[PDB]
Amino acid sequence: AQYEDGKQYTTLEKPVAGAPQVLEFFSFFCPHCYQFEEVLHISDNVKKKLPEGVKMTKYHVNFMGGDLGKDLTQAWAVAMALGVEDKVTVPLFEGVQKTQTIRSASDIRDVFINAGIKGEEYDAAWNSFVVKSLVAQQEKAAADVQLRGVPAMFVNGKYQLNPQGMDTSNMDVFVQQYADTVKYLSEK
Repeated sequence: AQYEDGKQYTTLEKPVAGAPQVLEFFSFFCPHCYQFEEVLHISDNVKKKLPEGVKMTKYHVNFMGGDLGKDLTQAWAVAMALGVEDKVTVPLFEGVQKTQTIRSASDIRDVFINAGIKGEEYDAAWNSFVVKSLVAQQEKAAADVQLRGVPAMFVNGKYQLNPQGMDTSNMDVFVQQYADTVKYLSEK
């Protein structure tokens, strides 16, 4: 066929019931994730081609960057609870990977403050049980597909994107191929 198991995607041996439609995993320590966000705008180009009535979910993972990696998973829960994902994503990536000015939870917090989230609102969120279970959701979703690598995208808890098998001579062509693949899997 034109789309084949094991080529633009792989199938989960052990499917995950009730999973979000389009589920994406990343880490602010993950270099391809930086590319995916900053250079390729993957999430965004996927959305533009997805049917709608379709929700997109994006979660942070713990297995990179040790103690800071976890701080970052909790910060992303904060960002989700407050709905400020689109104001912190870029400065978090660049603070971890470009400028290397993020070294502690306090530095993560500074990014939110500079993006205009209020100190008190951030600290309340950070410490809230609504952020605790949000952290729990992220870990559970990662657990459910036994995740050892990012970036990763899963469709309907059944199919996992396989970017290794898409041409990378042209970045635009890669993105379209990637997004079209998600759409195809979405309709499967």
